[PDB]
Amino acid sequence: KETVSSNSADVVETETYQLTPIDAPSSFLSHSWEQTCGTPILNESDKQAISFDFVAPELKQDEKYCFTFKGITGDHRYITNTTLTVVAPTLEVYIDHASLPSLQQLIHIIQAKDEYPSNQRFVSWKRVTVDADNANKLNIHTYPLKGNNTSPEMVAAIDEYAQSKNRLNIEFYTNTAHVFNNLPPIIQPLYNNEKVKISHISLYDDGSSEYVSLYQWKDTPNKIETLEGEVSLLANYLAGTSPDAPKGMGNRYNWHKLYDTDYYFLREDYLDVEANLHDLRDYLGSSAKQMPWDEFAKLSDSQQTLFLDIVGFDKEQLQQQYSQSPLPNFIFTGTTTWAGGETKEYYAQQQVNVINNAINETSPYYLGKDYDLFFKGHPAGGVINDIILGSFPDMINIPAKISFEVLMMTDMLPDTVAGIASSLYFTIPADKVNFIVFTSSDTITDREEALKSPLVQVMLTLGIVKEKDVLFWA
Ligand SMILES: [Ca+2]
Repeated sequence: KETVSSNSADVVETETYQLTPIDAPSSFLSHSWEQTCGTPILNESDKQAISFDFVAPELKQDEKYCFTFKGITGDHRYITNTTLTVVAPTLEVYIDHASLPSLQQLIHIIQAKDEYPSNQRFVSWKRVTVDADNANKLNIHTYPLKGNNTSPEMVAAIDEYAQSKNRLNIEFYTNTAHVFNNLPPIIQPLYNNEKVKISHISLYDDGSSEYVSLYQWKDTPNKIETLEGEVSLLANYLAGTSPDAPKGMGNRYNWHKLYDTDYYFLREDYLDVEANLHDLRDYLGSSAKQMPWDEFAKLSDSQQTLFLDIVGFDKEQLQQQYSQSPLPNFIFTGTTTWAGGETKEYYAQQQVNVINNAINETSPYYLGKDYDLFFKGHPAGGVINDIILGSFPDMINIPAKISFEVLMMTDMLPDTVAGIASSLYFTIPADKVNFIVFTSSDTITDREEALKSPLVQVMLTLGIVKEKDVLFWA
């Protein structure tokens, strides 16, 4: 009667792995450990041990070590084959000032803590706060940003961490639009150090901003040729052999030419539907990826609870509120103020008028059916929020501290969304966008100027809205 068990594991340099039989009895007529590959490391005494410690050495490169345990009872032979790979430590570095990249990164961290329990994480987020308990649960050390970008504090901490290791891999996670502001200050002083490798870069769209920039860039003559030409410009800048850096797209969409890089697109299909971006689609190739929305649902219940706790979203309360009335649910997107020099009771009153129109059956912009009212005012809306809320007794408030990206990622979008237009709509599925309202600004003074604005043009191309869905409110 024969049993063979096999397994494999990565062991970080200087850490310990206990070699042991897999699912075997605790005693044997005879037994032995053998090493079958890798630099000899097995102690003589351990050959007759049942379990013993493998302490990963510090090496010039990764190396696998194979061990076989053979154990014999009177009716059964047990074999365990364990292959251990000694690997460099990995430092994960997270830098973001916006919401969506930080939220995506947080999900990744929750996953990676379980899959890679030895990895240290350095985190600089502006809009996501991790308290001490959660930071320790996730092996996070937090560092401030300098304004919106990488701080000297973080640069120094990374330098010190690297100096402390025999070898090191660094993974970067940051936002696409400002990757050039965030990563070179870390890469440059490390560049000359052969023991430090940038093993991966994950870039995440912040929101509509990357799409406005692509829209404004798509008709640039010779744009891919210029992009190609600036690879060396980026490279020499990182290498410290030139003080000159690429400007524009060349410092954003060339990273995959130099490092293993993923670009997570909020709307990757923009690269398909906009014909003048087919050349960028081709240039990015497999490095362009679709940002996922369902990873939260694939987390465990406790992992989900941790996420929700960190972002401060009482999901169950909102689900209860959605279910209070059996009517489908409508979220009105509120704003603070706009142009006109107006009083605050006007900006609130105008928003009240929009909502009134939405729920008025005789209005041409009627939502279409009876909905329960919900309100998401601007995080700094203040008494405007209070005035608007007080005008609709049954309307349920959704705390402004709770970003719209959180709703989408936790599958908590309502049945329909409408109100004052902003970048949040870029994030919502088309069948859930009822209408968006533009107000007077420095650049928008009537409906026609709203429709021609870059943001709307991209949303029209992506089919998020149709022109009829775009309204103007002086
Ligand atoms: Ca309801």
